[PDB]
Amino acid sequence: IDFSKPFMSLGISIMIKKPQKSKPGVFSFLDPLAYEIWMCIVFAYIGVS
Amino acid sequence: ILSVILLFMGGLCIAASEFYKTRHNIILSAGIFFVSAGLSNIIGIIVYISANAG
Ligand SMILES: CCCCCCCCCCCCCCCC(=O)O
Repeated sequence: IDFSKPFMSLGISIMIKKPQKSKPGVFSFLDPLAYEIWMCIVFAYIGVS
Repeated sequence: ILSVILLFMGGLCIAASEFYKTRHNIILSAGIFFVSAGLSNIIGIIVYISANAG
C-alpha cells in the first residue's frame, strides 16, 4: 500500500509511575534521629536530673 | 533482671524503715536502690534496642 505523509510523529518513550509531592509531615523535624533515640534522650534527661 | 533485684531491695528498705524508725540511712539506701534500678533499666533498653538492629 502507499501511505500518506505522517499526520502524527511519534516514537518509543519511557513511562514510569508519576511520583508524589511527598508533603512533609508535621513532626518531621524529628526525622534526623530515630524514635528510639528521642525516647532514650527523655529517659536520660530524667535520670540525669 | 538487675532492675528487678534493685527494685525489690529498695522495697525491702522501706519496710525495714517502718520497724527501725531511728536508722535514717535505711531510707537513703532505698532511694539509691530506686535510682540505680532506673539506671539499670536504661541500659537494658539500650542493649535491647541495639541487639535487635542486626
Ligand atoms: C532535654 C531532653 C529532652 C529534650 C526534648 C526532646 C523532644 C523530643 C521528644 C519527643 C519525641 C518522641 C519521638 C516520637 C516521634 C517519632 O520520632 O516517631
